Formats: sequence, structure tokens, C-alpha cells
Amino acid sequence: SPYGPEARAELSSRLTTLRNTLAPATNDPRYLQACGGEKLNRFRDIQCRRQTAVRADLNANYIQVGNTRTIACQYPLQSQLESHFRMLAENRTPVLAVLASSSEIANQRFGMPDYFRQSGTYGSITVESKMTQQVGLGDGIMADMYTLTIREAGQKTISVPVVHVGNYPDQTAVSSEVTKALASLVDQTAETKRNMYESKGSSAVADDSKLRPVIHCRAGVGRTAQLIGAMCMNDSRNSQLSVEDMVSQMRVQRNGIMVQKDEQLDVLIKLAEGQGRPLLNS
Repeated sequence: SPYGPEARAELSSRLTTLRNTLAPATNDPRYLQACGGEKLNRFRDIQCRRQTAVRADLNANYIQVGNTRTIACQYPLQSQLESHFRMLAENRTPVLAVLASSSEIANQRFGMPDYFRQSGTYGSITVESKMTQQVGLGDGIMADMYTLTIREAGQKTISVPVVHVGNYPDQTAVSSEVTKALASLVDQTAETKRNMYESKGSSAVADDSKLRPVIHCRAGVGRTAQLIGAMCMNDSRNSQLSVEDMVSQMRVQRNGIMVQKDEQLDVLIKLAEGQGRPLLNS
């Protein structure tokens, strides 16, 4: 019964209501507005909750799901790259997970710059990319890893581990098994890097806004939300956090599109069922 069609219909009912309530109005005080004529939102109707925004010129949010702290963002626009790199460096980012595929990044019409697989200079920031490991996730899906070294006069140099799902499939969800493997890889990569900062006495360890995994796909609401949900279920501190809680938290803290497609929610429901985790709040 707890995972039956009736419960799933009720979950969808609650979530649909929330999406509608959170839809952005014109100049909505709840959402970050572009300062001028420069594009902020990659998609006009996929907006950035103002109160949890990371930077005034990025579509990017702090999200806490139960105890699990992350940043979810859109794929940065070309015009946003310098700010995006500064965000990554200031956060002492312990892992950057990119869920847009190589084919999507290569599609010029999508305007997704290949900012992490090659080196470059963006305003005052110089970035070096190096390839590291490759980890299979199941179903032939492969995580290609990199290190991004971000240099800028006046700032400390920061290196960021990157997990890129280069062959993330199109027009379909990855399975619960692949998602679990991806969440484990992302969390493990973050733990290793966070530990290095702790060992060096970094002040970022004490700052709730820093040391957050940064996750994006194209818009930061579909694949990204599926992964964040899986990461929260991979966190031993989150006993009794329901699927309703996790999706509501993502939506209130970023936008009402988080977990964009029913196919993505299906994966989260399957993961929850495997754990005996509730779908709904009583």
C-alpha cells in the first residue's frame, strides 16, 4: 500500500500543487531577477529562488534536503563563466558533478560551454583541466573525472574534482542502480576533498555555505534533482525523511520544477521503496 498507485497519485497531487504555487510571477520577490539586459536564466521559466541564491548573477541555489547540503545550478551561460568559476573557488567545491552529456555540450545550439574539459582564461580567472579517473556506473554509463585548477590574482588557487557523466542518455532517466552508483561516487569524491581541507585547517569547514557539492545538468532541475534525491537517501543522517519532504525541499529552495519529469520521480520512488523510506508525510 505505501508504494501503491494510490499513494503515488497522492504524492503527485501534493507535488503538482506545490509546483503551481511556486510558479514565478513577473518580478516575483521570491526569485532572483536579472540586473539588466544580460540573460540570467537559461530557460525563461526555470528561475532561481532569491533567498537561497548563491550569487546575484548566477542561476544557482543552496539546497539542504534533510541534512544533505548541496548547490544546484543551471549549466552556466558563456557570459556567466567567470562568476561560475569564482563561485566554485569560493565554495572550496569538493566535487562538481556535470550531468549534461558530451553530445549535448557539443551541440552549439544549446549554448553549453565546454568549461571543464579544456583549459582557458575567463576575465581574470585562468583554469587548467586535467583528466583523472574513469568510473563505470552501470548500463554502460561512464563517469569521466577531471581536476579543475582555478587561478586568479588576489585569490587562493583552488582545485575542484569533477565527475562528468559524459554519456548520460537523452530523453530518458538513468536507472535507480546507475543513480545510486553516481550518488556514491559524487559523495565519496566530495568526502575525500573535504577531508583534505579539514586536514589543512581551512576556515571553510565551519561555514554552512561552503564545501558544498555543486551539481548541474542543462537546467539544474531534472537529472540534477534526481541525483540530489539519491544523495540525500545515501546520507545516514536522513532517516525518516520522506519523498514528499525531499522534493518539497528542493522545490521551495530552488524552483517548482525540481524533479521535472515523472520518469525522474519514478527513480526516487524506487530508491525510497528499497529502503522502506516513506513516500508521504502523515
